[PDB]
Amino acid sequence: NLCPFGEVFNATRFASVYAWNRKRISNCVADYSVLYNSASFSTFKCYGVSPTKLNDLCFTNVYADSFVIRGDEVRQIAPGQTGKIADYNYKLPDDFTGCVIAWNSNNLDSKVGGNYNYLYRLFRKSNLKPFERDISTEIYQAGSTPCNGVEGFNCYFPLQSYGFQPTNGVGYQPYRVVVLSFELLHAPATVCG
Amino acid sequence: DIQMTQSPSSLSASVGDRVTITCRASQSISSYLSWYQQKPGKAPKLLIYAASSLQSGVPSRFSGSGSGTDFTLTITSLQPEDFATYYCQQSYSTPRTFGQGTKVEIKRTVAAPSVFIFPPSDEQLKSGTASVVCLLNNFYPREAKVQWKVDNALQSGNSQESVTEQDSKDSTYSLSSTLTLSKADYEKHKVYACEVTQGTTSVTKSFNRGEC
Amino acid sequence: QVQLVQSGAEVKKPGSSVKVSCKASGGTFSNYAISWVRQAPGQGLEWMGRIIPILGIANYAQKFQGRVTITADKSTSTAYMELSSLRSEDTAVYYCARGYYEARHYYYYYAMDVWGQGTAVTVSSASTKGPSVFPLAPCSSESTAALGCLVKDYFPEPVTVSWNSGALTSGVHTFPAVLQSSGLYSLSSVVTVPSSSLGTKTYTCNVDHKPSNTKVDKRVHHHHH
Repeated sequence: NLCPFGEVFNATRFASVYAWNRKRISNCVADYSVLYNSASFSTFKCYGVSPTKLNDLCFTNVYADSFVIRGDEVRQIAPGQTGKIADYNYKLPDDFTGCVIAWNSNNLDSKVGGNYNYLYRLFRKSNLKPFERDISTEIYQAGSTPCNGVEGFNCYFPLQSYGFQPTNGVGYQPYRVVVLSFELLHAPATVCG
Repeated sequence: DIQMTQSPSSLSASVGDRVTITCRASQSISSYLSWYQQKPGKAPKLLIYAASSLQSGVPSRFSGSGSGTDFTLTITSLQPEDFATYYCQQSYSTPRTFGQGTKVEIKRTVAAPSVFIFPPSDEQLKSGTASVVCLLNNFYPREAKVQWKVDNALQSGNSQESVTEQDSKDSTYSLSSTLTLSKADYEKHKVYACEVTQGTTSVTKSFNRGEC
Repeated sequence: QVQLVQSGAEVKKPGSSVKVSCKASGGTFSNYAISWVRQAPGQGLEWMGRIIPILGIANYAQKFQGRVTITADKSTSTAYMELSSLRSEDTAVYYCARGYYEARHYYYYYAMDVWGQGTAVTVSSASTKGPSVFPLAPCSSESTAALGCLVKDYFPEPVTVSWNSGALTSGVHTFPAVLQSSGLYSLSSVVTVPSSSLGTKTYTCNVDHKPSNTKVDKRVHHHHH
C-alpha cells in the first residue's frame, strides 16, 4: 500500500494555523520524488535531506502537519524563524529534519467579502515549544487589572481572522502548507523510501 | 464597575443652537467611549466611537471630544431630526455600562395648561370602581406637580399619571392623571379636586359629586 | 447594508424563560461580536453580554450570570438570547447589536454599529383581557370643552385609539398607558373642541386591542349623565 499523501495535499478542508492538523503516516511505500513533481509548489524546501536522497532512507514515522497562512508568512515555517506564526502558532525545532511544502490557494480559500474562517493567534504570554499546539481562547491580559472574560482596555481577544479576499495582494493571499517531519525511535522502521 | 453619569438629564434648545452634553466616568477610560442616539419606539444608533470619531454616514453636525473622565457630545447646528435621547457607553471593561441618557427637547415660551376634571362615569361606578381623571392640556415647560384632594384631604399612593411627547404643532406637553377609588370610597366624599403647581402658580379644578 | 432582524413580541409568566432570535440579513456576519442590550419601559440601556459567533464564546454581565444564555448558529447567521427565571422586572425591549472584538478593528473600541429593531418582552401573571371603555365628560360653559375615553383594564399592550374613524385628529391627545397595581393597563385619550360645536357634532372613540381581537367604539356624551 502506497503512502496516503493525496489525502493530506488534496483534503477539502484545511485547519487554521493556531489549530494546525496532524496526520501520522504509518507503514507504507514512501515515494518522495513523485510528490516533488506532483503539483506546482511555490515552496519545496527540505532540512537535512534531499527530495531524491529520501528515496533511500527509512523512518519510524512521518508526521504531516497542515494549515493555512498568508503568502508573506510562509518564510516563518522554517527552523530559526520569528514572527506571530513561528512564535505563537506553529514552531519548528532548531534541528528540524523534514520538508516544508506550500502552494497558493487563493482560488479555493478566498471568498468575496472575506473568508473569516481561518484564525491565527496574535498574543501569547510566551513563545510555543517546537510542535506545540495552543487552542485556548483566554482573553489576553496585557494589563495588571484582570480581564473578566471580556475584551476591553488591556484585555485582548487573542485570535484574529485573516479574512482572505480574491483581490488581495500576493503576500496576503491564502497559502496551504504541509510540513513533513521524519522521526526515529527505538522501534522498527515503518516508512521507507 | 465603572459608573457613567451624564448631564444634564434633559435640556431644551431651538433649531440652529449649539448643544453640549457631557458624560463623566468614575475612572479614566482612555477612548473606550461611544455615543448613541435613540428616538421613541426605535433602536439606538451609533454616532461617535473612540470618543471623537464620527461614524460613517452620520451628519457632521455631531462631534465628540473628551479626556480622562470627561467627555462631551456637541451638536453644532441643531436640526428637527436631532431632538432625541443621547447615551454614552464605556467599553473599557465589563459590564459595558451606559450613562442614564440626555433628552434634547424643543425650546418654546411658557404656556399655562388648560385644566379639566372628569368625574367617574355612571357606567364604571356600576362595576364597583371609580376613576377620577385630570387633564392638563398644552402646557410648557414639562415640570408640573399634580396633586389630588378629596374634601380638601391630600391624596397619596392612589393616583398615576402619564405625559405625551412634545406636540408636533406647538411643542407643548399634555398630562393625564387618574385617581382610583372603589365605588364605595368615591361615594363617601363630595369635593374632588386636582391641583397643578408650576413655579409660583397653583391651579385647582374641582367638581362636587352631589352637584354637576 | 447589513440588517439584524429580531423575533416578535413575547408575553411570559413569572418563572418561565424567553428565547429571542437575531438574524443577520443582507450579510452573514462572522467578523463581528453580537451583544445584547435591554431597555425597561421609561428607563436607560443595559448591556447583558456578548457572543463571539465564530468560536461560540459567550460572556455576560455579573447581573445576569446564571439566568442568561447567548448562542449562535453559524450556518443560519442567527444569534439567540435566552433569559430564565423571568420576573416582572425583566419586562423590557431587548436589542441585539453587532460590534467588534478583533485587534484589527481596535479603533472602534468595541462600539456597536448595527442594531436589531428590538423585541418587546412582557413578564406578567395576567391573562389576555379586552378593555372597558368609559366616557370622560365634565360635570358641566367655557369657550373650550374637553371630552375623552378612559380605556381601562386591558392586557397586554398595545391599544390604538382614533376619533370619528380617523376624521378627528386635531386637539387629540392619546396618553401612554400606565400599568395598574392589578397588572392590567389603563390609558386615556382626550380631545378639545369649541363649546358651540357640542350641539350637533358627535364624538366617538375607536379603541383597537389586537391581542384580544377586540374593537370598542364609544359615543361620548356632551355632558356627564
